[PDB]
Amino acid sequence: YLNFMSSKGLGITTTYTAATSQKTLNDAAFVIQTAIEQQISLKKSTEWLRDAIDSFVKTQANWNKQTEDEAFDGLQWLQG
Amino acid sequence: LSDPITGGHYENHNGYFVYIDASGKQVTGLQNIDGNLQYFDDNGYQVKGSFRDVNGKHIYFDSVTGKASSNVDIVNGKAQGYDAQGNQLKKSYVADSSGQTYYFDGNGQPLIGLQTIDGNLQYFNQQGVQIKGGFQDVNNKRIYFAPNTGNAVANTEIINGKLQGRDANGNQVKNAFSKDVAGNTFYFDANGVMLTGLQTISGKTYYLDEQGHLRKNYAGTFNNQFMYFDADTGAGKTAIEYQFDQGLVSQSNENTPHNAAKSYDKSSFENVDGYLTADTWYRPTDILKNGDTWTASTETDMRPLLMTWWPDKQTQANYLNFMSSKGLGITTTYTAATSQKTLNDAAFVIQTAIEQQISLKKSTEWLRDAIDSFVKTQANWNKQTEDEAFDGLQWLQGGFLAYQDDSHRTPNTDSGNNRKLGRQPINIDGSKDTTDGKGSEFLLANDIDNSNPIVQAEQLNWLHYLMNFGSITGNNDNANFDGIRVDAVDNVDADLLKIAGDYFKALYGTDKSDANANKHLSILEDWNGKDPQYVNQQGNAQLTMDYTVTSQFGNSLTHGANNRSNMWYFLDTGYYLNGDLNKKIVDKNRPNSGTLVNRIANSGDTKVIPNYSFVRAHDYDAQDPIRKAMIDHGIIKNMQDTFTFDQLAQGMEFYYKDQENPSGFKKYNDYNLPSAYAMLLTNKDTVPRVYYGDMYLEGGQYMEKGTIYNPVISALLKARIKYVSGGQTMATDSSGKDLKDGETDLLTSVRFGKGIMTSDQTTTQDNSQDYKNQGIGVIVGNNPDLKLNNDKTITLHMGKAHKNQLYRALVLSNDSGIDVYDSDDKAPTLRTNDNGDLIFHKTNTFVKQDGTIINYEMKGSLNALISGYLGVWVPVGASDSQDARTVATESSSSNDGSVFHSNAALDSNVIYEGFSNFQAMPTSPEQSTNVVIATKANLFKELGITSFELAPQYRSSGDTNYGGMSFLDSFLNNGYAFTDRYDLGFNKADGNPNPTKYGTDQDLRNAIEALHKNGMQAIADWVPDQIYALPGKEVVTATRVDERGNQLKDTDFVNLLYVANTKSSGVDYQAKYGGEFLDKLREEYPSLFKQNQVSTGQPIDASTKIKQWSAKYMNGTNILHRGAYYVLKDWATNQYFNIAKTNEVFLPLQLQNKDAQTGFISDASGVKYYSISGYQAKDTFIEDGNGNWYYFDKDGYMVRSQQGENPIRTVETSVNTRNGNYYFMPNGVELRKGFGTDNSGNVYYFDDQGKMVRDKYINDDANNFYHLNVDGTMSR
Amino acid sequence: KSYVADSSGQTYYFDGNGQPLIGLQTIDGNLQYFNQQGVQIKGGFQDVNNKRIYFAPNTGNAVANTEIINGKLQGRDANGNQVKNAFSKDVAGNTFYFDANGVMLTGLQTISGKTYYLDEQGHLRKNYAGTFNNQFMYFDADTGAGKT
Ligand SMILES: OC[C@H]1O[C@H](OC[C@H]2O[C@H](O)[C@H](O)[C@@H](O)[C@@H]2O)[C@H](O)[C@@H](O)[C@@H]1O
Ligand SMILES: OC[C@H]1O[C@H](OC[C@H]2O[C@H](O)[C@H](O)[C@@H](O)[C@@H]2O)[C@H](O)[C@@H](O)[C@@H]1O
Ligand SMILES: [Ca+2]
Repeated sequence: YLNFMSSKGLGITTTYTAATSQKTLNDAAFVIQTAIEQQISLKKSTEWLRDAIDSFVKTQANWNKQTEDEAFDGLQWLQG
Repeated sequence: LSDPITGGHYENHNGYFVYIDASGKQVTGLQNIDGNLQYFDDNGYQVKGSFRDVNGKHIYFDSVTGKASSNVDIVNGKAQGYDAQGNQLKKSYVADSSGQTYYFDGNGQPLIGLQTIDGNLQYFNQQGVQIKGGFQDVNNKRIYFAPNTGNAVANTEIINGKLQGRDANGNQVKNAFSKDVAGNTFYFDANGVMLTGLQTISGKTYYLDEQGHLRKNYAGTFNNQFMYFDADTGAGKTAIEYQFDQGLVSQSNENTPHNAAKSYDKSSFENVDGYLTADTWYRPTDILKNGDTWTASTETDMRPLLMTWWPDKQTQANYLNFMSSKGLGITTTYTAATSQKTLNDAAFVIQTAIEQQISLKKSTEWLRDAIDSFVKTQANWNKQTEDEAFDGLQWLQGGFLAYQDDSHRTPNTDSGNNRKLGRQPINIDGSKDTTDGKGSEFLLANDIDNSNPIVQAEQLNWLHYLMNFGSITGNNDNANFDGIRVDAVDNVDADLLKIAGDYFKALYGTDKSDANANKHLSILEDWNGKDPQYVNQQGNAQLTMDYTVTSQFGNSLTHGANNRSNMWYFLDTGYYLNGDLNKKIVDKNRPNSGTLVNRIANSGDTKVIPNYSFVRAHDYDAQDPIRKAMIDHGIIKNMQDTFTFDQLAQGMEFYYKDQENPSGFKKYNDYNLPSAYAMLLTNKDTVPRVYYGDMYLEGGQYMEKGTIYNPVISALLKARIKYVSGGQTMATDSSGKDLKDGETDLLTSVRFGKGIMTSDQTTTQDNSQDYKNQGIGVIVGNNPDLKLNNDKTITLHMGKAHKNQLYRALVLSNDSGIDVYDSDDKAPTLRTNDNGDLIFHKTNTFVKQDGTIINYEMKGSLNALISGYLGVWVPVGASDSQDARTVATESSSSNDGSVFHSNAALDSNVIYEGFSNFQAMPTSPEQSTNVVIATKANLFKELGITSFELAPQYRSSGDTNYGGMSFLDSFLNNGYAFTDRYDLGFNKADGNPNPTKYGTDQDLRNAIEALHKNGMQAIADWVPDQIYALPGKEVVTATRVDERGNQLKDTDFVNLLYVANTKSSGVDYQAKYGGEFLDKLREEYPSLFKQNQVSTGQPIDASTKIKQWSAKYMNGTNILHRGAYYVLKDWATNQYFNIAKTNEVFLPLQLQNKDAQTGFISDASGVKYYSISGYQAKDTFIEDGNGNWYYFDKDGYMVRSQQGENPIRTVETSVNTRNGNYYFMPNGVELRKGFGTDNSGNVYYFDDQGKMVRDKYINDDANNFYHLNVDGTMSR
Repeated sequence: KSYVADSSGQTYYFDGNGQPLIGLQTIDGNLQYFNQQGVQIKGGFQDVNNKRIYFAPNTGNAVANTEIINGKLQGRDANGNQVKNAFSKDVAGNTFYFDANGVMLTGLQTISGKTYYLDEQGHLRKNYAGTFNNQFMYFDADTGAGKT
C-alpha cells in the first residue's frame, strides 16, 4: 500500500518490504495519510481516492483471481 | 561498477571468505576484485547465493564464486528479474538459481500462459515459469515444448499402447507425416495410427521400418525389385535413370589451336621437376591481344593454365564465378551441373575480358594475384585437403608429411632406402617401431634424415666446424667451442650420439681421464624417462638430464599456489626396502620408478649415473607462461599465433609484474625459485645448470635488469664454491602423503665438507682439515601458512665432524623477503651441540658473533620470493679464498670404458644456460649478447660457472615462410630456426655487417675467448634435427603422418605428389664449408669412418659431400598448406601431367591441339567416361556434376548392380586408400552415408565416402543406435 | 555477422568476411566451438588446445560438465580444465565437490570451515534437513551450508 500510494505522487517513492519494521511502516502510513488529506482539500473530492484504492486492491493476490485458481478446461473454458 | 583492485589475499574465518587489501585492511561493500564483482557485509564476510542492495541496484551474487549475476527475486508478492548489474529487467528472459526461466514484459512482470516471442510459441505456468521438455494442455489443444528453447514443436506420445502424433499447434495428426523431438519422422493414417512398412502416398513410395521411422538415403529390394529412398524426403526412385547430366562432347573449336601450347617442355610451361601446378602459367601458340586479333606469342608472353584448362567442371565453374566477380564479365552462378559447352564458352568471354585488362593495365601482375587468390579458394589446393591436426607435436605447426622413396615418379627425391624414422635411443634398432616407443621423428620444419650415412658424415663435419670454429674462421685457437648440447635427442637417429661421442674420444681422449672428459662438458636434451639408463649403458659420452628432480620441483615447490606434493617425495624412500631408513637395504628390484640419484644418505659408496639438473630452462617453464600472459591480456589469441616483438614486449611487462608481485601469488611464473635453487645447488652427484632468466629478466635487452631472485641465487652460487662438498643427507619431518600432528614436512639437506661422507664420520681418512669449515645446512618448506607447535623442534644434523661448532646464516626467509648475509659478521650465529646438531624451535633467539641479539620465527612466509620456508646455514670462520671443489684427475681412474663419472670433481662444475628465447633484438651493436658476455666474463667466473651454454648461433630464418605455420623460434630469431647451419653471423657478401640476434662472428669468437681467459668453457648448441625456410622447390611423394611418422588413420593423403621447399641456395655457407673437413678427418682418424653405426649397420659415408640440401636428405616437412592435388593430375587415368622429357610427355589434349572429348557415354556393354583432358576413365572413382560418385573398372566401364544380384562390390584400385566394399546402384551411383540391403536381405552401412563399415556401433542424428558385425552385417 | 541454422538444424556463424568461423570463438561473450566444416558443436565434449570443453545442447555455449573416466566421475569446468578442490556442476544441474586428487566426494564433508551434505551419488543437497551428526542440521537453500 505504501509503495503504491508513494508512486502516485503522495510521498517519497519507497521500496518497503514485509521485512521493514512495523514502526517504520506505521510512520510512513501516517505521512501518506497526511498527504491524502491534502489532496482531498485541494480537489474537494474523494473520488480520486476511490479509484486509487480500487486499483491498489486488485494488485494484491489475495484480492484478485490469482487466489481463485482460474482454469479453462471443460466448460470452465467459457468464463474461467 | 566498482573500481577494480589487486594485490590482496583471500582469507577464510569461521566458514566465511574475507578479503584483505594490499593496504592490509579488511574490505566491506561492493568491490570489483580482478574483474569479479563481489560484496562484503559490515563484518567483512563475503556474500554468496543471496541478494544485496547497493545504491539503486538489487544485485544477486553466485553461490559458488560469490560473483554478481542475473537472478529472479520474489520482491514483495511478485517475481522480478535482475541483471548482473542489479537493474530490473524489461523484455528479457532470465533464468533463476534453480535453472527455471521467466520472461519479463515491458513492465517487468513475468508473462503467464501461452505467448509468442521472437515468433516462438511458448507456455508459462501460473507462477510465471517456462515449461520446457513436456506436454501441456493449453487452449483446448495439447502442445509439446522443447527441452531448451521451450519452443512449440511436433512430438509423439504413446496413448494406450499405440504411438500418436502431435503437431506444433497441439492438434493430433491424421493423414500426414509428423516428427518427434529425437528427429524421427512417422506417417499417421486417417484413424491417427502410425504406419509401418512400405507405403505409397500422393503417388510416391516411402519405406517405414518396424518402428515406423521413415528411412532416407536407404537402398533395398522392397518390391523384390531394387528401390533407393531419397536423402531429401525418403521418396523411392527406381535408380534406373542415369543421374549424370553430361553426354560425351567435343571441346575442340576455332580457339583450340590458338590456345594450345607453343611447346611441350620447360620453355613453354612453368613447372617444378617437370610437373605442373594449379598456378602454372604457360605459353600459348597465339595470343588474343586486346581481345581483337590473334597474334603469335613471344617467349615473354605467358598465360595462366586456368585461363584455358581445368581439372574438372566444379573447378571450372568456380573459376568462372570468381573471375566474373572481379569485373571480368557477367557475374554468373555456375555449377558442375552446368553443361560443358556453356562453361567453355563462358571461359572464352572471360579470356577476352582478360586480354582487355592486360592491354588497359599493360601488366599481368594483377592476374598473377587473381589466380593466386583463386587457387587458394579451392580445397584441393589448400590445407583443407591436408588434414591439419594439433595433437602431439603436431601442436606446433599443424601436421607433418613423410617423404617416400618413389623412383618411378619422383626419383630426385629417393633416399636410397634410408629414412628410418623414430630411431630414438630406446628404439635405435627399430624394435619398438609398432608401439609408442617409436620415436617422434617429426618436430619442426624440414626434418633432416639423420639415418642416412651420408647425412651422418655431414653432421660430423658440422660438429667439427663448431669445435674448431675459431681456428677455421679467425685462425684463433682460443675461440673454439669446448663442448655441446644435443638438441632434440628423441627426435633424431640415436646414432648421432655415438658419432659425437666417438669424435670427442678420438680428438680429445675423453675416455682417458676425468680431466680430459671434464674439459669438454657436453649435455643432452633427452626427455624420455628411459634415456638416462641408455646413456649410461653407452658410457655417458654426454650428460643425461635428470628430469626426475626437475619434475619433483614442479610438484612440491615450483608449481601451484597450494596443493603441492609433500617435500617427502624428494627422498624417494622406496629406494630402500620397505621404506626403511633405519635398516637401509637397497631395493634391487623396483617397478621402473624413482629419482635418479638417492640423497637420503649419499656417502659416495654406490655408483650413480652422471647428470645435469635444472629448475628452469629456455624451453622449460618459460615459453608457455610467457604466452599464457600475452593471451590472458588479449595480445594474441592462440599459443601458435604469430606475434611481433612489440607484442612480446607488452606481454613481458605483465609477466614481470606477475613475477615480482608482492602478494606472493603468481599466475604465470614459478613459485619458490630461491628455495628450488638452494636444493639444486647443494645436491651431491649432479652438475647443476642455472637459467639466465632466473638471474635476469627474460625479455628486453641482454642482462638489462636482474631479477628479484638474483641476490639469493648469487649467494648460493658463491657459497657452493666455499662450502659444498663431501657426503649428503636429506630428510623430512614427514613420513608420506599425510601429516601427523607435530609434523611440518620441512626438508633438511646437509653437506658435510671435503672428506666427510657420513653423519657419524668424525674425521677424514687422509687427515686433511679442509672439512672443518666446509659443509652446509639447508631447510625448505612448501607451506606459506606453516606455524609450528610451541614444543616442536627442527634439527639439522650437521654431523659428528662438526661437534660444538658455531654456524651462521647465509639465507633466511621472512614475511617481506629473504635476507642474504654476505659474511660471518653481518649474520646471526647458532652453535651445534655435542652430537653436531643445530636445534631450531618455533621461536628462536640467535646472537650475532659480535654485535647483537636477533629474534626469528620458524614460520612459513608469503611474498614475491617465497611461498614456504627457507633457511641456509654455514660454518663461521671460512677463509676468503676457501674453495671446496675437487680438481679432476689426469690418471686413468676407470677401465669401465665410460667417459663421464659422477664424483666430487664433476660435481664441482656449474653450467650457465646464458640466454632466453624471448630476449629483444639488440637496440645497438654494443648491447648484443656476445659483446656483453665478453665484458662480463669476470662475473661468471666468480659465481663458479665452469661452462657457459651459449644460445645457438645460427642465422635465423626470420620472417621467411614458404607455406604453413611459422614457429616462434623463427620470428623471434632465437637461433633454433635457421636456413644456413654454418653462418654464425658473418658479414653480407657486399661487406656490410650482418649480426645474428647475438652479434657478428667476431663478437662470438671474442665472447668465447673471454670465457677461456676466465677459465670457462663454451658450449655449442648442436641442432641436427631440422632446418627452416629452404628457397628451392622440388616435387616429393608424400604421406600425411603424425609425429612418429605413422600415417593418420582416416587420411586420403597417401603417396601423393607434393611441392615442398627442400632445396638450399647452394651459394650459402653450407656450400662453402659443407663436408670440407671430412677428408682431413678420415686421413687422421680412420676408425671413425670404419666403425659401424647401430641403426644402419653401416659406417658413416664421407664419399659424398653435402654443399646443398635437397629433399633426398629429408624425412619430411610440416604441412605447407598447398593441397593434396596442387600438383596437377588427370582424374581418369590418375597420371600426373609432365613435360620434362619429350619421350614421356603427358598433357591435356587441348594443350596439344588435339580433340578432348569429355563426358559419360553409354555403349552396348556399359557406361564410359572421358575427363576434361580427353582421357578414358579406368580403374578410378569419378564424380559427376551433380555430386554422385561412380567407379570405373579396369576395363573402362562404370560398375552397376544387375537385378537379382548383390549390389555390394569389392574394389581394389590404383588409389589404395579407396580400396573397400562399396554399394553401387543400377545407375552406377555409389551409396554414401546410409544403409544398403543385399540380395539376401542382410543390411549393411556405408560411410561418408562410400565404404562399408564393420565391427562397430553407429549413431544416428535421431539417436537411433545400430551395430555392425565383423562381416559387415547389422545386428542392431 | 549472423548465425544460421540449416535444414538439418546445424548451426554456422558467418563473420564480416562471410567465411564461416572455424575453431574456438567468442561471440556475444559466449565461448563456442566449430568443426573444420564450420558446423557448431552442441551437446558434447571437444578437445581444443590442451583443454577439454563441454558445449551446451542448445546454445552450444561452454559450461561445466562431468564425465566418467575409468569408473570414477570427473569434473570439467567452462574453460576445459579438470576441477580439483572445488565445487563444479553438470549440465543436469547437480553440484559435486572434487578433492585435490580430482575425485568426487560423497557424504558429510566439512570444507573451508563449513559443512555440506553430499548424497551417495555425490549430489550437493540444498534445502535439506536432517540429524546425521547425532545433532540437527539444516543445509542452506542458497549454498547447502549447514546451519544449526
Ligand atoms: O535466448 C536463449 C534462450 O533463452 C531462454 O533460455 C535460457 C536457458 O534456459 C535453460 O537454462 C536452458 O537449459 C538453456 O539451454 C537456455 O539457454 C529461453 O527460455 C529460450 O527460449 C531462449 O532460446
Ligand atoms: O618424479 C620423481 C619422483 O618419482 C616418484 O614419485 C612419482 C610421483 O608420485 C606422486 O604422485 C607425487 O605427487 C609426484 O610428485 C611424484 O613425482 C618417487 O616416489 C618420488 O620420490 C620421486 O621424487
Ligand atoms: Ca627428426
